[PDB]
Amino acid sequence: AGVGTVPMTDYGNDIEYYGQVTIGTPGKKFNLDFDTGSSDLWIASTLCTNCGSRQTKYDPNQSSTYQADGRTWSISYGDGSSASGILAKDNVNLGGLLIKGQTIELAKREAASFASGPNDGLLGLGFDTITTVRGVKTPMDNLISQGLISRPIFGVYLGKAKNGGGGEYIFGGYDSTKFKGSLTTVPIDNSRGWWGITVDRATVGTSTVASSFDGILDTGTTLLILPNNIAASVARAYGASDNGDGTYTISCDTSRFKPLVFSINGASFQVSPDSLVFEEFQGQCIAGFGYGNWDFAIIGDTFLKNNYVVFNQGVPEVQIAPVAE
Repeated sequence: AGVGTVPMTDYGNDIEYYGQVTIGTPGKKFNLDFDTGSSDLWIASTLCTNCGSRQTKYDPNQSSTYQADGRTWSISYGDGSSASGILAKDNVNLGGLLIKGQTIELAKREAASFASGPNDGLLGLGFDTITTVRGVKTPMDNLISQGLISRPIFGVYLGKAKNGGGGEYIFGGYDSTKFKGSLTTVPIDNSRGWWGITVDRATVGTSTVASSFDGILDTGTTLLILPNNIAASVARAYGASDNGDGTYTISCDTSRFKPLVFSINGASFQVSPDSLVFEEFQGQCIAGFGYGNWDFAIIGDTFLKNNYVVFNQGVPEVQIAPVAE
């Protein structure tokens, strides 16, 4: 693979994708979740007392470049999952790019959801303003300052499970074989530490199910989470019923459904009919969209697996285009 290219592995039904990263000297390989919704880099360590037995754990004793740090960390995510531990410093190899002296966060405790998960930790790709510890430079920050990438960008391709899954992140560049047509530039609002964009409107067929609303591009989230009114308006278009827990039950037969189209900065981007179904359990299908108590939308995987995105932390901005297939 090229310099800065990190092949991804699709877990389950497009639930989440993870890439391998090498940490320490000589170093171990860890499967990390690439999350644009957060900005901390944490991993399971041999100091953890409730971590999954299947997770690969970082061992300070086995790295000659390990450097102790007297600070502790604690993080709580939206989905209720959590973890805490101590800070440390060591080298991180990202797709051949060797970040020296990256601040890493070793877990001493983690929620059961992580212990049972397929990954060994998270690689946060959000902005520096939301790192849990003040003064910590994110991996992207260091790739830039150490001259490991000439442009402050990363191209993201998330494959659909029905197409062999897969995925690919490219730091410092992007891959045009993954998308069709021209890229559309969309300004980013990073005031809250996330990759926030404005969606002009959403339509299903000839019906405008939503006018302009704000959202954030979150690879760390599976579903397309919309504000209450917007979700209800969308659900009515597909005749889906509210499950009461923030999800919808939708017909498993999407052959008759029309795509959910997002108008962003003048161009059209969609969530194909097949992406409208997230999971099928015993003949029952859960919709690819849900709802929460937020004034903004959380644009997760469902959308990203349909559109290639080039994240530019420098401007900041993003470039989007329909995936090729």
